[PDB]
Amino acid sequence: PDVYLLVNARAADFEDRVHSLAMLVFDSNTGEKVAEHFSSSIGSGTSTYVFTVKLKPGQRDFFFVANIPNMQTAMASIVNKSDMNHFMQVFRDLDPIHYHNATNNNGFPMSRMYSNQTVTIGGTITQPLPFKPDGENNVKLQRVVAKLDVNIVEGVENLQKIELCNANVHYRLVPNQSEPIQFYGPVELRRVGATNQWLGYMPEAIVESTKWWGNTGNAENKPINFFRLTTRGGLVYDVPIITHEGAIPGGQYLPFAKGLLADKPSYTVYRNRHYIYRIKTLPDKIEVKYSICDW
Repeated sequence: PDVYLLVNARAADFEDRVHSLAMLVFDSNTGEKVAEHFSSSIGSGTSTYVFTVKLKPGQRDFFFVANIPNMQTAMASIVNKSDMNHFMQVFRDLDPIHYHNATNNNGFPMSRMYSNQTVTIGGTITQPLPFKPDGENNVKLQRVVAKLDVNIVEGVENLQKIELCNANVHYRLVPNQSEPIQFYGPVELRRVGATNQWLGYMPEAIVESTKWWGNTGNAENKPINFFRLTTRGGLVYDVPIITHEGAIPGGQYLPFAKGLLADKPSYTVYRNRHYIYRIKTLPDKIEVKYSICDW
């Protein structure tokens, strides 16, 4: 007795485009592949896919992978759930252009997985049952990168350039449990037109919480991500990137971020989060305000 499922998927506008989407479904217990589907947009670029799939009922693990080169071919070498999990765990080198931007034809890798979903009997090919992953209405894809958003609220006349340093070389389609093994060279951020906003992107990067700025065991402070501001005077400022919700201990971002206080930050950069800096460039110093939010 079958199930017809209506799958609605979307990213959680080059940053939002989903050019291809693979769905692979496995029996949660046996690991058998029980359904798969591939979608692509000839163009110009959609952010959502809606489609119907037929499968047998039971307990199912759903895997969604977007914007992976030749994912359709890859699906044939994913025979069972064990293969599928290995595939999700691969360290993949981020396309060089993606530290700067997604493009019209090359979107950010995205994924999502939902385990042990109860798929019940029913639906028809014309009237399918809506797929409700973990009770939600939509499949919500997570980008594998974070967005770095640097805004010069004052003193942009003094700015020569901004670079993202120690970015992870690799992304992973499921969250990282270990620090990066390899690091990308410096990325000069891209100015949004003639505004005072600079952008870049980088893969998720785990940093052990036993480390802090100036105490990583590494002269370059790897694996801590930071951005470097260079002024026309040739002054340089390094701003470590952290993940911190709520009020900053001591009220000043830089001393906290630089590991100068008893409380140390988390330096992990998480996928699909938005790191926003508001910077004032004064003659002899900078001031930095910070927030982290969803993308």
